[PDB]
Amino acid sequence: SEDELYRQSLEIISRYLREQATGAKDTKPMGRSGATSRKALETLRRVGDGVQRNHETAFQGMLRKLDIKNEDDVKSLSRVMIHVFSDGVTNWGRIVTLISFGAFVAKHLKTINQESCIEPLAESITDVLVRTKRDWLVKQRGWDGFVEFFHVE
Ligand SMILES: CCc1sc2ncnc(O[C@H](Cc3ccccc3)C(=O)O)c2c1-c1ccc(O)c(Cl)c1C
Repeated sequence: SEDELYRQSLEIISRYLREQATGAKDTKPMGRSGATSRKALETLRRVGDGVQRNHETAFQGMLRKLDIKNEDDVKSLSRVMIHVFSDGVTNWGRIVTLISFGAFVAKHLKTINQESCIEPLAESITDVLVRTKRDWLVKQRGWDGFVEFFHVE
């Protein structure tokens, strides 16, 4: 390990996807750099819930096409996310879209009773994000950049 950006990202994304899936806002110390992580999760809830509601029909359309029923379908989803997300341009708009669609897929995994796929989905989203966009995330100040961009405080 010794990759704080990856650790901080996995924690924010895992927590968001897990609470969207179940409705429960999980309690833990938020590791290192907790204030920023906390503000990032709060922001992600606001903006991510907005994306899912505003683009519900697009998201439902994509989910139907992907035909997700198991961990096998989640691995094939990560390859889709690399082509769609990584080949396209880089900004917080697309990063929130990616994470938001993750949360939408996580809600579906719970309703089809395959909630053991949620934590792997989270890891796969984090890996796509941090592995393909590392130098952009570092230049924008990571999750401090996120919080600053939405002018929250
Ligand atoms: C695997 C699906 C992914 S991962 C990802 N990561 C970042 N952006 C995405 O889409 C946006 C465009 C967008 C903004 C808001 C709602 C839906 C679309 C973009 O490419 O800029 C996507 C998409 C995606 C692409 C095309 C689509 O029709 C749908 Cl429904 C989605 C969910």
